[PDB]
Amino acid sequence: GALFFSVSFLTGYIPAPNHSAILTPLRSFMGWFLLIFCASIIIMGLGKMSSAISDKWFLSFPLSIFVIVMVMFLSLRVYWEKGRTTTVDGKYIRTTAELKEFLNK
Amino acid sequence: YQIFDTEKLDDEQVVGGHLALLGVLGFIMGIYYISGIQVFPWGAPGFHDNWFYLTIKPRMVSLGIDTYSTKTADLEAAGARLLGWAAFHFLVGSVLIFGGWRHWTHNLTNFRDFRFLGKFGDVVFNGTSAKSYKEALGPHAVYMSLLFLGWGIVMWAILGFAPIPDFQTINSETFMSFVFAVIFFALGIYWWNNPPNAAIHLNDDMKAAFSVHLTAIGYINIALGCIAFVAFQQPSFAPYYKELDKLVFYLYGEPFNRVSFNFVAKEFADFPAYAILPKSGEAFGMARVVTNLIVFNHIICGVLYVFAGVYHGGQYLLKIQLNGMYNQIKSIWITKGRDQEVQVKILGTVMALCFATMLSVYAVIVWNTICELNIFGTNITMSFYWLKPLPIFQWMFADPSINDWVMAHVITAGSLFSLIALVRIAFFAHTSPLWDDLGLKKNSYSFPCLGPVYGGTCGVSIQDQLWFAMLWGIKGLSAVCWYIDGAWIASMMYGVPAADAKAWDSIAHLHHHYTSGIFYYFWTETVTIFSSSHLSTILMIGHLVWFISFAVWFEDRGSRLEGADIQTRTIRWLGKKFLNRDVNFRFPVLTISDSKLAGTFLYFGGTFMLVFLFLANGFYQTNSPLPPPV
Amino acid sequence: STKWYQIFDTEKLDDEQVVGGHLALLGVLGFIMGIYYISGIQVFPWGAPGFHDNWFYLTIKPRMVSLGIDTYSTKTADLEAAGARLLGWAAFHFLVGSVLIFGGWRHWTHNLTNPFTGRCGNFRDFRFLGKFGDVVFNGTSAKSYKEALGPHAVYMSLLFLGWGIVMWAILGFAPIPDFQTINSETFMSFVFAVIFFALGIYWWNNPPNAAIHLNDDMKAAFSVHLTAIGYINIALGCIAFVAFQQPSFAPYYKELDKLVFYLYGEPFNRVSFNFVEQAKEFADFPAYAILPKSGEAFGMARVVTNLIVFNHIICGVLYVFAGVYHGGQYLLKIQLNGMYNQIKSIWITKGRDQEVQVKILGTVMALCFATMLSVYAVIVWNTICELNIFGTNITMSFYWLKPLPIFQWMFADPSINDWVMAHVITAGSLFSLIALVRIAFFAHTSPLWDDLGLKKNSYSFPCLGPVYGGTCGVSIQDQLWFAMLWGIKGLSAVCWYIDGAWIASMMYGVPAADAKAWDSIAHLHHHYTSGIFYYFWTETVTIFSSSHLSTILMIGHLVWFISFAVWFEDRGSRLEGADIQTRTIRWLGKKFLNRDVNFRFPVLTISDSKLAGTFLYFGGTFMLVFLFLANGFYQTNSPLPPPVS
Ligand code: BCL
Ligand code: BCL
Ligand code: BCL
Ligand code: BCL
Ligand code: BCL
Ligand code: BCL
Ligand code: G2O
Ligand code: G2O
Ligand code: SF4
Ligand SMILES: [Ca+2]
Ligand SMILES: [Ca+2]
Repeated sequence: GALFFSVSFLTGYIPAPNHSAILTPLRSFMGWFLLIFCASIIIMGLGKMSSAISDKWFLSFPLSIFVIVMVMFLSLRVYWEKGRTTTVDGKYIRTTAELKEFLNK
Repeated sequence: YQIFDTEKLDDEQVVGGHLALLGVLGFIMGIYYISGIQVFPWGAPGFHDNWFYLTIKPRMVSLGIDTYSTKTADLEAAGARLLGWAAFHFLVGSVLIFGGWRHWTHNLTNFRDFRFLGKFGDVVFNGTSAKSYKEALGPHAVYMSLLFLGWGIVMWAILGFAPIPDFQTINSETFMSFVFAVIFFALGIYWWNNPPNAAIHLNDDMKAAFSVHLTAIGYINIALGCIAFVAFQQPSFAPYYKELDKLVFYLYGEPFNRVSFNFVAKEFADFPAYAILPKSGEAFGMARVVTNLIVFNHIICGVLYVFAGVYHGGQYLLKIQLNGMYNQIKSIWITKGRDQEVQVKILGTVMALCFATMLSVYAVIVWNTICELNIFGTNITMSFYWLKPLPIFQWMFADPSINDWVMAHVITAGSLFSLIALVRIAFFAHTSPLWDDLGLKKNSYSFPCLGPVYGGTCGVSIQDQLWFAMLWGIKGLSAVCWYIDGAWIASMMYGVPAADAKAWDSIAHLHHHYTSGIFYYFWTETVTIFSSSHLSTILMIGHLVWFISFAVWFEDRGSRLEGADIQTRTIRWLGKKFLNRDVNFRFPVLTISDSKLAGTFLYFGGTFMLVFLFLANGFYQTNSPLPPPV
Repeated sequence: STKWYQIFDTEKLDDEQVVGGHLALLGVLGFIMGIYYISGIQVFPWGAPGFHDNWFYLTIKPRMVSLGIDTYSTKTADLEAAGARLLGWAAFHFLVGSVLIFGGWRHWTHNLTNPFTGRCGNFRDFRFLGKFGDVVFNGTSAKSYKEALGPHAVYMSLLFLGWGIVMWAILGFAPIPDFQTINSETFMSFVFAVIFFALGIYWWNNPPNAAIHLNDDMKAAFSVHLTAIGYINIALGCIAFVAFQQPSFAPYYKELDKLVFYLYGEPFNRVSFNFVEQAKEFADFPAYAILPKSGEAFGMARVVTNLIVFNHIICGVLYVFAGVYHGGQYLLKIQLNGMYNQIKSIWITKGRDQEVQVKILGTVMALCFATMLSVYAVIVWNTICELNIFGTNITMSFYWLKPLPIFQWMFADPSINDWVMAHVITAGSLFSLIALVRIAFFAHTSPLWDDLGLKKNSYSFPCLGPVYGGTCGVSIQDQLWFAMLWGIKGLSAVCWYIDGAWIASMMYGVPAADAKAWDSIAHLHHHYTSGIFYYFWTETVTIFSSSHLSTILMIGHLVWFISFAVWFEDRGSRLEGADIQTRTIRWLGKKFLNRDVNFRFPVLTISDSKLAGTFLYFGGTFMLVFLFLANGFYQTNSPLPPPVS
């Protein structure tokens, strides 16, 4: 997909506000490459895993999947969504009555 | 389903069938014409409106048979003209059916050598007939010249239109009909002085000629659909179409004037009980609706005709491969696939190019979706919004955007995807490289299984490949429908309530607000469908047909066979219990080839039964773009 | 042909091997439970916020509230106490699961040596404990599953007593016989400990005899226990739906509606293209932060109830189907082995006569056909009447058809909807039972295959060819797939009913007149969310609103229409297409590779194609049904007025 930058230069488009025009085709090509690369990784890894799994893999499969989901939740707190959605004044409004109170405001 | 096989019919049988069918077409044309007369000359209320007649109506407006005028007397005069023309169609169709029966049944008087309009039939064609098809191309062209000349003289004499050659009026149709009569006459006289040379359709040729002509007609129908979509959008055709937006239409199955339960109350005043409620044409965009119906009908009919032409050509190819005629065809249309190495090259190239472009466009679509829903923290600035048709290609599209790019790439990918199966039909009809490697050849146009071997061998036959071609072209036809109904095919959820879903209009600065993304289009069309009971019934019936197709689609016929044996035993036992020795009613389970036939029939039938609802709910595309979400 | 889904097959495993596998699974499950408990920490004991309300934890939550853990408190100190208890119990689960995984590995290796005392413990002979085993059993179950039921019930009694003790000491719930309050589950745990100890000692002194399973327990006992526990799971789902709707559970479930949740993937406050964090919708919350979703509008109580109930229900139905399939596999094994004629028990001898099989399957088919035709005619007639086609108003519909007053006790608002729900459940049960009976009886030879001289010689053979124009999918595996597809309808009915939908008609609530007048003529205080077809339109509002649910929607749909490719009769077409693909990839030769491309494009076997097709079909269908149950309850207790007075 080395030609994406060229066609971006040849197309007449207005970039998104306050976003670099140079990196936009880079972003889109990175997304396309990521999608194709992750699909290929999934296909190849599962093709190799079908043949690599055995009775000696009994110690690996459950625990490895556990590790995957463990770091998945850890990422859910680490990089993806951090916090309890604290209110800017500082709160964790859990009671719906407070939600009506701030719908009044 | 093979009762009208070409090998069973002679040429005169084909002539008779075609004549009977043209007569019945005239009869149903009269049926539609009398089904569209808004107010009778009697003065009584007439037929409300039909999608048949709403499709036909712009043509009658162009021809002056029917008018869009707002005067009751004008509509009565239009109905009188409609009834007169319907009676003419009825009578001429009756005559055509009479000829069809006199030709299907060989009772006349010389079909091998005859005279056609002998007074000048000795001037043209030397007072003799067209012995063979190559000699028949000439007289066929001259007959079409006579048809064009007849249209011209009828338009001038009965419809009273001028021969003015300016291409912004029906007088253009008159002038060009005369010009086409002249051109067809020239082509026919040349062909009579020199018959063509494509010998493959001059031997036993019914299936071969039928296949090639059906493919040509299918491509002609696709071209006609594109041409009609462009022209019906042109301002010159606007007087005959855009007035559909300016008129109201009362269609069957619309929400009736809702009655009460203690009624001798009604919803709307002065409109009687159970009365079809009025609809404004501006809300439906009835001009776009009608052109969508016509164009998509032509497009799907062309696609199906191409697929069936390829299938019948594959049938003929298998026939000439079985009796050894394949290896002695001097026509280039066989020499380019006889080597069986160019076949592999062609199919592999088509598969690879289809794979590349389809993977590219699918990746673009899913990335647009991901940037839409902010999955994995992707903003809308990460999408393919820079990606547009080039200015060189921009003249093809109005309001150029990623939508048009994805539409073009998707339709090309779908064409190539169906072409994969079409080429498989075209080349591997008797010999396939795998089946040459396996040592097993094929001998029937419908051999479904050939047993579970090398993992299984389902669906190798020509007929099964036709079914697969139709299945894969369903996606291309859906793309066509969704583009002509205004759906945003570039992404999956556009205009949906979510983050950065409206933002497209603020990002691409579009002058046309498209309806919805792929998955939000169903919702935004069913919001209008569910009002109509008729469209709802079509919706449910289409889904019913679709899922009943799966009982014969899946690899389950044997399970159905043993279950039918069990059902037969149960029925026999019970009918012998409560009734005396009644033994009958074996449960019939369709064979696997017939199972695929029925499955494709139901699948296509339902799917496009529902696509009709997509194309008939309304356009519902606004010119005002969505605001930024900010 | 040993595939990657046959390496863990029981035929290759011993009793100790499966013991080790079960213990490894229990430990891994404990580790996963620790993950979930950590995921439920709303405020970290460090003094910081917590995790964003995973569906896993949102399901786990009310049960934790039943215990001393996980207070329904907006007060930060008490919520920190909740987090502390959750984290501590998660660490305890982690430790116990680690020890369980260690024991599972020891039993997988058949290496049972105690580090403190260098002795080897024989699996066939041992004492359960130093003195307790000699007190109760004086030995070990003699390697026979029937003799183990006693000790197994004794161990279950021990576990019940331990649960009572844990509730008494750590969780502080004193057993009292008041069954409305929480502090009776421990009293009933003690009662069950007594009852199951009695049953265990009785079964140890008097082992029940069903000699079919003992020989090849690995499949026969597996099938029987799996079907039994599938029905147990269905019963647990029903009991859960009834109880979670009771006022006794209300302090632990209705309060879930009172409190709001910040879910992962729930829509965030949307910033503009130019947000100078040095324009933002909902500025009070921080940028790209999850907007609260109110439980009262979301119906979180019934959403969690539905998730639990349908999880257990579908797991039970799948377990029933798998039990029938594995029993069919065992029956095929003994049919090829000649042991089918030698079983000598009622569970086989009754089905040994093919005419009895014919009678049973014919009765099931007749009942299924009659009930299905009746209920389907009712549904389509209601749809016709409400859409008014053929000139029929809803007065001609089946609104009069209520459940019988004697049978009305088990419904909230008696209506045609409950009637159709019950009839559809019975019809779908019999519909799947047709294929389950086919697996049970026709594992080797159907009466057709008795008349036509063929016999099924494998559990995963594709077919028998195009002979007789059929033979597709007569393998017990393929009958299982058909049973699963047939029970998809029943599971869908279950989900739509528990979520709230008008199953008696198709388009209920559409802008048509008599569709809206259904409630007016039916006299219902409950307004069902919508009809069968209108259910999607009404319940996809939230699914579209939430980006995460839309992502699941797309992925499930992709999975389904990829299942389509392997479900159809196209394997040979795909094989020749793959050969063409291989030939063009070899045509990458002379594209300047100089590398022999030894990559044959693979195409799945039909026995594998149906496997993948069913797995993806079920997976997409119920990945989407998860969104059905996660859209919300959205049932308002307000009857609809007639459109026209
Ligand atoms: C022969 C079958 C039936 C019949 C069935 C139909 C059907 C079906 C339809 C009509 C329609 C019409 N018919 Mg009629 N009709 C018949 C007999 C007649 C007679 C008569 C002399 O008795 C008349 C005056 C008419 C008149 C009319 C018009 C009111 C109307 C529009 C015609 C027009 O566009 O034609 C223009 C005429 C021509 C261009 C003549 C040449 C035809 C060309 C060759 C057709 C193929 C073109 C395509 C591009 C492929 C070319 C491929 C190769 C390159 C050559 N029909 C008989 C009874 N009638 C149409 C309709 O109602 O529109 C809404 C319509 O589609
Ligand atoms: C112009 C574009 C096509 C073309 C269009 C058609 C179409 C379209 C049909 C045929 C049909 C036939 N074609 Mg042709 N035909 C072409 C060129 C050829 C050539 C040739 C090149 O010389 C040959 C040898 C043939 C050969 C044949 C025969 C196999 C058959 C006529 C026999 C008969 O009994 O049919 C008569 C058979 C019918 C009466 C049954 C099928 C039609 C329907 C079911 C009935 C018509 C009424 C209709 C449903 C009423 C409308 C109701 C409203 C929708 C509410 N075609 C080109 C390639 N031909 C017909 C046939 O059935 O093929 C199998 C047919 O339908
Ligand atoms: C353009 C004119 C016609 C056409 C005319 C014919 C004729 C005539 C015959 C067939 C026949 C067949 N047709 Mg065809 N066919 C067309 C469209 C198609 C399409 C399609 C693109 O979807 C398909 C899949 C088929 C399928 C088939 C097969 C069943 C069969 C050919 C087998 C083989 O060995 O071919 C090998 C051939 C090829 C690989 C292509 C050959 C192309 C020739 C050499 C022309 C030059 C190509 C060049 C790029 C064009 C430049 C433009 C110039 C102006 C010429 N047709 C169009 C509509 N077809 C044969 C049969 O038996 O019919 C029953 C037959 O005799
Ligand atoms: C309700 C309790 C159920 C039950 C629930 C489960 C569950 C749940 C699991 C097993 C597992 C196994 N069970 Mg069991 N099983 C029951 C009754 C039995 C009986 C019997 C009474 O005769 C026997 C002999 C077995 C035998 C077995 C083996 C096939 C396997 C463990 C040994 C091994 O080391 O695996 C070698 C391999 C491993 C231990 C791990 C391999 C990797 C992963 C974890 C396998 C997951 C498969 C699948 C996704 C499980 C999904 C459940 C669904 C979500 C509903 N089960 C009871 C009635 N059993 C596991 C197994 O492997 O299933 C195929 C498994 O998943
Ligand atoms: C067992 C495998 C895993 C594990 C996985 C799970 C799972 C999975 C769950 C818990 C949950 C619980 N775990 Mg734990 N947990 C383990 C180890 C432990 C140990 C321990 C010292 O071993 C303890 C004290 C606990 C403590 C607890 C509680 C905090 C909590 C509720 C228990 C309860 O209601 O049981 C009830 C006890 C009984 C019914 C009696 C004992 C079991 C009897 C003998 C077996 C039959 C009943 C069976 C469970 C249900 C079948 C009913 C049919 C009608 C037959 N875990 C190991 C590491 N833990 C629950 C949760 O968090 O809820 C939200 C939960 O569902
Ligand atoms: C009731 C307790 C258990 C049960 C316990 C067993 C036992 C024990 C055995 C089987 C075995 C089998 N099980 Mg079972 N099984 C149950 C539920 C089912 C269901 C179901 C969906 O209801 C199905 C389809 C199956 C399927 C099967 C077959 C694979 C196989 C029997 C074949 C045969 O010839 O049967 C012939 C048919 C019968 C004998 C039917 C009649 C049943 C009883 C004996 C008679 C009285 C019941 C009466 C008819 C119904 C009304 C009263 C009831 C109390 C409700 N199980 C429940 C969960 N199953 C056997 C096998 O080999 O496993 C691998 C085996 O060893
Ligand atoms: C509503 C649509 C459907 C039916 C109607 C039906 C009828 C039926 N089928 Mg089916 N089926 C699917 C849908 C329907 N299958 C799908 C979408 C799949 C994809 C996986 C599928 C798959 C398999 C496999 C693999 C096997 C079968 C059988 C088997 C039966 C045998 C006896 C039986 O089940 O009695 C129980 C009786 C019923 C199942 C039918 C009662 C009528 C009802 C009220 C709905 C009426 C629908 C419609 C109005 C009728 C037509 C009139 C008008 C519209 C022109 C049997 C009556 C097989 C056997 O013969 O043995 C069981 C077998 O092996 N299937
Ligand atoms: C997303 C859905 C689908 C594909 C992806 C696909 C891929 C594919 N198939 Mg398919 N298929 C259906 C859906 C899909 N079939 C349905 C619903 C039916 C029911 C009728 C069906 C049936 C048949 C028959 C009967 C035959 C085939 C073939 C054939 C190909 C050979 C080369 C080609 O056509 O490339 C053109 C196709 C591609 C560009 C596909 C690769 C990227 C893609 C753009 C989208 C990427 C989606 C992604 C891979 C999913 C997960 C990503 C990640 C998690 C790993 C070939 C690449 C056969 C042959 O080998 O020759 C054509 C053959 O005989 N089919
Ligand atoms: S179509 Fe059916 S019988 Fe034929 S090979 Fe496929 S599964 Fe076997
Ligand atoms: Ca529309
Ligand atoms: Ca819902």
